[PDB]
Amino acid sequence: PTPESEAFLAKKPQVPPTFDGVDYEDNKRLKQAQDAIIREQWVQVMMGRLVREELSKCYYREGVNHLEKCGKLRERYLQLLANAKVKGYLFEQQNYWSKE
Amino acid sequence: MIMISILSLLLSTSVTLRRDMSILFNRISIIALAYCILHDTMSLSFISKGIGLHGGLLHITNLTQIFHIFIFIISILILQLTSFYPRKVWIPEYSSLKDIFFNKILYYRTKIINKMGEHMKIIEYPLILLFVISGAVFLISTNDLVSIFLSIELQSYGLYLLSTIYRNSELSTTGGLIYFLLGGLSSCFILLGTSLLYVNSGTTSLDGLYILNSISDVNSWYKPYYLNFSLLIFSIGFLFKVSAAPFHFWSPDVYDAIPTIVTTFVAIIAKISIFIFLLELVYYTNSNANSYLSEFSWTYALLISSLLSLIIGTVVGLTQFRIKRLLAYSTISHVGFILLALSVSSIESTQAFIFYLIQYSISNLNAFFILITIGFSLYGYVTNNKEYKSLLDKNNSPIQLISQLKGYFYINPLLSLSLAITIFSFVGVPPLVGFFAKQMVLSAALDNGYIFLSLIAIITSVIGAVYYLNVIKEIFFYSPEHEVNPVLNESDSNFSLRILNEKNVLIRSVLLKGRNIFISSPFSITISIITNVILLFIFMNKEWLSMGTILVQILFSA
Amino acid sequence: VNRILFWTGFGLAVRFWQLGIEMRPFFNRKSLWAYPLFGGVGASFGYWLQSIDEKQTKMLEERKQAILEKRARRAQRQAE
Amino acid sequence: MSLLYVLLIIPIIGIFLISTIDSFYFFNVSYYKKIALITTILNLIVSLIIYILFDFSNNQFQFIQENLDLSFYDIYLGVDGVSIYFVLLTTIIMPIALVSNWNSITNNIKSYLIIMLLLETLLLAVFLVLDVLLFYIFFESILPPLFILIGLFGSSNKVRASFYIFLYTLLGSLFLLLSILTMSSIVGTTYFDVLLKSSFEYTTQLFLFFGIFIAFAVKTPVWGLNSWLLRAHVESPLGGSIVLAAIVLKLSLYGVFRLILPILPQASLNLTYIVYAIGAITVLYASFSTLRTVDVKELIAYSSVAHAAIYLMGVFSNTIQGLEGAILLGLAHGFVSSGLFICAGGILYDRTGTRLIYFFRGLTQIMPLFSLFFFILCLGNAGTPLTLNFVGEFMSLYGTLERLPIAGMLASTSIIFSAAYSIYMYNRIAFGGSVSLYFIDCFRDLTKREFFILFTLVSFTVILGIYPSFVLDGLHYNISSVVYGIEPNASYLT
Amino acid sequence: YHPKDAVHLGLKGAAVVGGIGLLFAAVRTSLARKNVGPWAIFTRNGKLAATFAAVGGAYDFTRAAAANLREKEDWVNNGIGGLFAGATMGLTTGRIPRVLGFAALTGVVLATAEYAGSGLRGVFKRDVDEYERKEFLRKNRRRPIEETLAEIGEGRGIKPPGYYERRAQRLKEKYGVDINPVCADPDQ
Amino acid sequence: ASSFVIYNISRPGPNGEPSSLHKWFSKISDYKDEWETRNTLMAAALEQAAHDKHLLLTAER
Amino acid sequence: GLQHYKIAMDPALVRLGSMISNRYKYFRWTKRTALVSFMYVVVVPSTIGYLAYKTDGLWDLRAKRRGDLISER
Ligand SMILES: CCCCCCCCCCCCO[C@@H]1O[C@H](CO)[C@@H](O[C@H]2O[C@H](CO)[C@@H](O)[C@H](O)[C@H]2O)[C@H](O)[C@H]1O
Ligand SMILES: CCCCCCCCCCCCO[C@@H]1O[C@H](CO)[C@@H](O[C@H]2O[C@H](CO)[C@@H](O)[C@H](O)[C@H]2O)[C@H](O)[C@H]1O
Ligand SMILES: CCCCCCCCCCCCO[C@@H]1O[C@H](CO)[C@@H](O[C@H]2O[C@H](CO)[C@@H](O)[C@H](O)[C@H]2O)[C@H](O)[C@H]1O
Ligand SMILES: CCCCCCCCCCCCO[C@@H]1O[C@H](CO)[C@@H](O[C@H]2O[C@H](CO)[C@@H](O)[C@H](O)[C@H]2O)[C@H](O)[C@H]1O
Ligand SMILES: CCCCCCCCCCCCO[C@@H]1O[C@H](CO)[C@@H](O[C@H]2O[C@H](CO)[C@@H](O)[C@H](O)[C@H]2O)[C@H](O)[C@H]1O
Repeated sequence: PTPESEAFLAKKPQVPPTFDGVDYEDNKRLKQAQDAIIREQWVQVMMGRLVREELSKCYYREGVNHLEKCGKLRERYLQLLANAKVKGYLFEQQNYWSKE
Repeated sequence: MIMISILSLLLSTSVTLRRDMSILFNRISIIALAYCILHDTMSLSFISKGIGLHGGLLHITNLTQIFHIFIFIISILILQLTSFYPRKVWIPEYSSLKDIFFNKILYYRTKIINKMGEHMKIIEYPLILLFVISGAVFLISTNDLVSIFLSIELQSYGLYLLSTIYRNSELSTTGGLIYFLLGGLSSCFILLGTSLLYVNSGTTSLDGLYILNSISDVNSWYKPYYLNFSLLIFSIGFLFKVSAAPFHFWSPDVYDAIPTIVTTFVAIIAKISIFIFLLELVYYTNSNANSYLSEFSWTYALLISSLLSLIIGTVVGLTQFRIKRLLAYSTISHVGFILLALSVSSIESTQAFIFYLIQYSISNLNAFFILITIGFSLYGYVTNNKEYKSLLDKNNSPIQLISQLKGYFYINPLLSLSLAITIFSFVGVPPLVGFFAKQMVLSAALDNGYIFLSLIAIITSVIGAVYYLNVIKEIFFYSPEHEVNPVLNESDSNFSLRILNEKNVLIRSVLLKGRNIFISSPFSITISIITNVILLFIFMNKEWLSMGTILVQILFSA
Repeated sequence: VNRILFWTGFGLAVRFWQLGIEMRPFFNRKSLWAYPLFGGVGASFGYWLQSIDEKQTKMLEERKQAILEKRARRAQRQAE
Repeated sequence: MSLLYVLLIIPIIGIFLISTIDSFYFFNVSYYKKIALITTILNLIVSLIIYILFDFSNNQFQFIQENLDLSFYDIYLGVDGVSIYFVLLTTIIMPIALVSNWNSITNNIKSYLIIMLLLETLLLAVFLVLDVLLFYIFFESILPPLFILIGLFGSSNKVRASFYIFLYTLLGSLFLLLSILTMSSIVGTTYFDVLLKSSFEYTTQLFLFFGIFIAFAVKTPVWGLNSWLLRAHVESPLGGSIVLAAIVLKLSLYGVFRLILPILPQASLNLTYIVYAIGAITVLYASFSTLRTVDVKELIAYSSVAHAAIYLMGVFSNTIQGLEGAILLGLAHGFVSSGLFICAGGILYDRTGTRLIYFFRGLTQIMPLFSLFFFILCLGNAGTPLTLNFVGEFMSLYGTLERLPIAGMLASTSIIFSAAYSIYMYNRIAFGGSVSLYFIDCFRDLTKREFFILFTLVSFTVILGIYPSFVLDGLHYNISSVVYGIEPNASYLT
Repeated sequence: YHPKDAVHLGLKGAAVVGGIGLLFAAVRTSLARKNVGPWAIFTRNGKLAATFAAVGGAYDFTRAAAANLREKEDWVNNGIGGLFAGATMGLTTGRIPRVLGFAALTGVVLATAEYAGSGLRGVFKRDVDEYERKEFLRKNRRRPIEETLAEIGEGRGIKPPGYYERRAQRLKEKYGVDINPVCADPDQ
Repeated sequence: ASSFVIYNISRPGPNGEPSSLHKWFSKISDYKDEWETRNTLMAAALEQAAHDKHLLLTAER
Repeated sequence: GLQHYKIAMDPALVRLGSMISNRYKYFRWTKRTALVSFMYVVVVPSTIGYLAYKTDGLWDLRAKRRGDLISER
C-alpha cells in the first residue's frame, strides 16, 4: 500500500487501544493507552471522511443514475456513520466491561 | 532569664526617677528578650509529648518552647514602638558607613522626634510588659491547677495595669477599670472551674485528671460528669479573656479607649498564651469511644462560641466608624476561625490552628504598626475637618476614625498599599497568607464533618469582607482632607543641621526643610518585612508549615 | 525555587519597600551599601532555613516510617 | 528556567521599571506608558514563540519544568491545546487594552499601568497552572487589583460597582473552594495528572458539582446573578472593561474543561437539563432586557450575558463540536466585545461624557470611519457569517441540540434576538436620522489610535472567521480527552 | 416505626424555647431604666416570651406531625418544622413578605444542619480505618460497568456493547414495531 | 503580493522533500520524549506525596 | 478626565437617566410585583426544566434510516 510516512512513526501508538492490564500508577503506560484509544477513534472518523469524498466524485460522475452506481460507497459511509464518533477514553478508563 | 531580667531592670528602675531613661530601659528590654530567645532555642533538642519540671508543677514540650520563642519575638517587635523615636531626619550627605558610625549630626531634635511624648516617659512600661510576658510563658508551661490559676492572674493583672498606665487619660483609666472589673468576674469562673475539679478528683495535677478521664472512657456509683462540667465553667473564663462571643462586649470598648501603643500589646499577647494552653487540654480530654461522657463535651461551648464569634464579629462590624472598634470586632471573627479548628480535634485541624494563630498574630501586628506610623506621619499635615477637632486623647490615639485615612494613598502610597495587603489578608484573598490559613481550617472541618459550620464561615467571610473593603475605599477612592502644613515649607523656614567628625569638628552644615524629615527605620523595616511575608508566602512556605506538621505529629504520636 | 536566591531577593525587596514607605529616594549612591547588607542578611537567613529543612526532612521521613511499622505490627497481630 | 515562567516574569519586570525610572531623572508619563506597552508586546512575542513550538497532537503537558522539590504549595506550569489559545488571547488583548486607554487616564497613571501589568501576570497564570488549588489561587487573586482599578479610574457609580464585583466573586468563589478542598482530601493532591486518573463516587460528584457550578454560575454570569457585571463593566475604565469581558469572563469557561468535564462526568451528564434550563432562560431574558437598555456601555455588557450562555450550553454538550465551538465563541467574544466596548466606552464617552442612547443619532454623517467599524462589530455580535462569532455559535448550538434538542431550539432563538438588539443599537447611533441636535459642536472622527486598534480587533475577528482551522487544529486531540461516552462497536477492544 | 405523640412533644418544645425567652424577657426587666417593677416581665416584655413559646412549640409539634405522616425519620422533617416555625415568627410582625421569608430562612438552615449531620454536638464516628477508607477512594480508579449504568443509564451517548439489540427489544415492547433498517445498496 | 510570494516559497515540493527551513523548524521543536520523561517523574512524586499526606493526616491518636 | 465636546444636556433626559439608575431603591413587594417575579423566576424555568428532563435522551437522528425509529427510549 501507500508507504508509511516518517511523520507516521513518531506518533504511531506502541500499545493496543485498551485499559485492561494497565497499571494506572504507571503514568507512562497509562497516557499511551489514552493516546492509543483517541488515535483509533480518529482513524475511524477519517476513514468515513475519505469514503464521503469518493461518494461525492461518484455522485458528480454518475449524475442521474448515482442511485444505481454508488451503492457500495453509500453502504460503507452509512456503516461508519453509525459506528465512529470520537467519544474519548474517560468512560473507557473508568469502567471495565467483562465481555462475558 | 525573664526573671533575671525583671529583677535587674526593677532594681535599676527603683533607684532612678529620670523619665529620659525610659528610652534605654525599653532598649535593654529588647536585649534581655533576645537572651531568652537564645536560651529557649537551645531547649529544642528532644522529641517528647512533655517533661514535668520543678516537682511536676511545670512542663516543657516542643510546642511549649516553640511558642515561648514566638511570644518573645512578638514582644520584641512591639517593644521597638517605645525603644526608638517615631520620626528621624535623613540627608544624602550623612548616609554612608563613615557617616553613620564615625561622624555625628547636630540639630534641635526635640520637636521633630517628639522626645518628650507620653510613650517616651513611662519608666516602668518596659518592666510591666515583662511581667505580662512572664505570666504568658508560665500559662503555656503549667501542669497543675494551681499553677494555671497563678499564671493566668499574673498575665491578667499586668494587662489591667497596662491599660491604666496613661494616668492623665480619662479614656485609659475608664478602659482599665472596665477591664479589671469584667476580668475579675472572668477569674472567678476560672477559679470555680479548678476548685470543682479538685473537690471531685482529689488531685491538682492535669495528668492525673487526664488518666481519670482516660479510664472513664470505656463504651458506677461515681460517674465522672464533673470533668466536662468543670471544664465548661473553666472554658467561660478563658473565652472571656480571648473575647469570644458572647463574652465579647468588653474588647471593642477597652481597645478603643486605651492608647494605640498599648492596644498593640494588649490585643495580641493574651490570645497567644490562652489558645496554646487550651489545645493540650482539648487533646487529652477527647473521647475515643462515643459514650454518654462524650455527649456533654466541654468543647461544644467552643463550637458555639466559634459560631457566635463568626456572626457577631462580621455583622456588628458593618456599622463601625471608629477604626479601633473595627479592629476589635475583626479579631472576634478571627477567633471564631481559631475556635473552630480547636473544637475539631484532628491532626489536620491542629496544624491549621498552629498556622492560623502564628500568621494572624503577625498580620494583626502589621495592622497596628501601620496605624501608629500613619498617625506619626500627619505631623507635617494640617486639617480643617470639624469632626477631628472634637476628638479625645488625640495623642494617645492619633487615628481614631476611618474618616482620617481618606486619601492616604495620595499622602503615602506604599504605606497605603501595605495596609491594603494586610487588610486583604484578613479577608482571605489569595495569594496572601491569610487565605492559606482559612483554607486549612475549612479543609480540616470539611474532612471531619463540620460542613454546616464551614458554610457559615464562608458566608460571614463575605459579610466581614464588607467592612474591610470600606477601609480600602476610604484610603484609595477619595482625595485627602489632610493637607501639608504651609509653614513647614515657606522657603524661609529652614533648620540648620551640622555634620561633625569624630573629634567634634564641623565637617559641613546643611539647611533642612520639613521634606528632610521621614519615618524612623525601626518602623519602616518592620512594616516592610511583614508585608513581604504576607505577599511572598507561596514561595517560602515549606519550613513554617513543616514545623507545625512535626509539632502535631508528636502530640498525636503513639 | 532556590531558598538562598529567594531570601537574598527578599532582603533586596525589604530595602526597596522600606524606602518606598519612608518615601526616600531609591538608589542614593552614598547609601547603596544597604542593598548588599539587606541581601546579605537575606542570604544568611536561608542557609539557616536550609539547615532547618534538612533536619525536618529527616524527622518527617522517620515519622512516616513509624506510622507504617505501627499499621504493620497491628496488622500482624490481627492475623491470629 | 522554562519558557512559561518567562511569560510571568516580564510583566513583573515592567512593574519594577515603572517604579524605578523616576529615580534616574520628574520623568514624563509618556515614558511610563512606553515601558508598559513595550513590556506587553514582549509577552506577546514570547507567546507566539510558544505557539510555533507547540505540538498540536500531544497528550503530555508541554514546556514544563522538572520541579523535583515538593512543598505544601508549588507553582507547576504547563500548556495543552485546551489552554494555548486562552494564553494567546490574553497576550493580544493586553497590548490593545493599554493602547485603547492611552489618553483617557490622566491621573494616577503609574498606578494604572502597574495594575494592568499585574493583572496580565495573574490572568496568564490561571491558564498555565497544573493544579486546581493553584487555579483557584490565581482565579481569585485578580479581585484586589480589579477592586482598585474600578475605584481609582472608574465612572460615577464606581464605589458600588467595585463592591458588587468583589463581593459576588468572593462569595461565588468560596463555594468552589469547598468543592476543591474535598477533592484534595479524597485524592491527596490537586495536580491534574493525579486528579484526572481518579474517579469519584456519584454522590461525591453530585455534591462537587453543586459548588463548582454555583461558582461558575456567578462568574458566567447567569441571568439572576449578573448584577455585578451590569455595574462592574460599565463603571470600569475602558481598559478594565476590555480585560473583564474578554479575559476574566473566560476563566469560568476554561475552568469547566478542568474542574468538571474530566473529573465529574456522571454529575455533568445527569444534571445537564438543569444547566440547559438556566442557559436557555438567560438566553431569552438577557436578550429581552438588552433591547430596552438606555446606557450604551451597559447594552454591550448585557450582550455578553447572552453569548456566555451559548458557550456554557456548548461546554455541557458531551460533543466534540459543541466543546470546540464553546472555545471558538469565547475567543470570538474576546475580540468583538473588546471592539464594542472601545466604541461605547472609548469613542462616544470620550467625545460626549454621556452613555445615554437618547443623545446619539446620525453619527455616520460626521464620523464615517467609526460607523464602518461599528457596523462590522455589531454584525459579529449578531453572529453574521465571515466572522469567528458565527462559527462558534453554530458549533455551540449544534452540540446543544444534539445533547438535549429542546433547549438548543430555544437557544437557537439567539439568532433572532442578538440580531434584534445589535442592529437596533446600530440604527440608533450611526443611523436613525441626521446628526443629533444635542451636539452643540462637531465631533472629530476616529484618531489614528482609535482606528488602528479597531482595525486590529476587526482583522482578528474576520480572518479567523474565514479560516478557523488556525485554532481548530490545535484543540482537536486535546478536546478529544474531555468527552464522556462509548459506542457499542468501537469500545472495549481486544 | 414508633409513633410519637405530637401534642405531648409540642408542649415540650414550647416550654423549652419559651422558657429561654422568659429568661430573655427577665434581662429586659432588669435592664429597664424606669421603675417598672417586677410585674413588667408579664406586661411589657410578655410578648417577647410569648413569641418564643409560640415559635418553639410550632416547630416541635410540626416536626413530630410531619414524621407521623411520612412514617420516617430523616433531615426532611427538620425542614417541615423549620418552615412552620419561621412562619410563626413572621406572623408576629404582621408583614406577608416576611411570613414567607422567615419561613424560608428557618426551614433551609434547620434542614441543612440536619442533612450535613449534627455539628453542634459530637459528630458521628464511623469507627473504621481512615487510612484504608481514604486510600480506597484514591485508588478506586475503575468500576464495574453495571455500577455506572445504574446511576446514569444507557443512552445520551452511553451506548454500552449490546445497546442496539436491547434498544430493539425496548422499542418493540413499547412501540410494537420491529426495527429493520433498509439496505442502501441495490446489490446485496 | 507578499502573501503570494511567501506562500509560493514555503511549499514542500513535488513529492515530500521538505525545504531547509522546514528541516530547521521540525528539528528545534523535536522534544521526542522529553515532555513524557519529565511529566512521568513529576506525576510519580505528586502521587507519592498524596499517599504520604494521607498517612500523616489519618494516623492513630 | 479629558474635556469632551459641548453637548446640550437636556435636563429632562438627564433626570430620566438618573431615575433609571436609582430605580431599585424604590422597589416594593406588592401583589403585582410578586406575581410577575414568581412567573418569570419560578414558573418559566420550571416549565423549561421539566420538558428538558422528560425529553432528555428521547431522540437521536444519527445514521437513522427508514425502518429505524428516531426514539431512543
Ligand atoms: C517563615 C518563618 C521561618 C520558618 C519558621 C520555622 C523555622 C523553624 C522550625 C523549627 C522546628 C522544626 O525543626 C526541627 O524540629 C524539631 C522538633 O523537636 C527540633 O529538633 C530537635 O530535636 C531533635 C530530636 O532529638 C534533634 O534531632 C534536633 O537536632 C533538635 O534540634 C528542632 O525544633 C528542629 O531541628
Ligand atoms: C493586595 C493589595 C491590592 C493590590 C492591587 C494593586 C495596586 C497597585 C497600586 C500601584 C502602586 C501605587 O502606585 C503609586 O501611586 C502613587 C499615587 O499617590 C504615586 O505617587 C505619586 O503619584 C503622582 C505621580 O505624579 C504624584 O503627583 C504624587 O504626589 C505621588 O505620590 C506612585 O508613584 C505610584 O507608584
Ligand atoms: C447573591 C447575593 C449578593 C452576593 C453578594 C453581593 C453583595 C454586594 C453588596 C454591595 C452593597 C453596596 O455597597 C455599598 O454601596 C454604597 C453605594 O450605595 C457605597 O456608598 C458609596 O457610594 C455612594 C453613592 O451615592 C457615595 O455617597 C459614596 O461614594 C459612598 O457612600 C458603599 O461604600 C458600599 O459599601
Ligand atoms: C447548591 C449548592 C449545594 C452545596 C453547596 C456546598 C457544597 C460544597 C461542596 C461540598 C462537598 C460535599 O461534602 C464532602 O463530601 C464528602 C463525601 O461525599 C465528605 O466525605 C466524608 O468525610 C467523612 C470522613 O470519612 C465521612 O464520615 C462522611 O461520610 C463524609 O462527610 C466530605 O467530608 C465532605 O466535605
Ligand atoms: C432536529 C431537532 C429535533 C430532532 C428531535 C425531535 C425528533 C422528533 C421525532 C418524533 C418521532 C419519534 O418517533 C416516533 O414516535 C412516535 C410516538 O411519539 C411513534 O409513532 C408511531 O405511532 C403509532 C402508535 O401510536 C405507530 O403505530 C406508528 O407506527 C408510528 O407512527 C414512532 O415511535 C415514531 O414515529
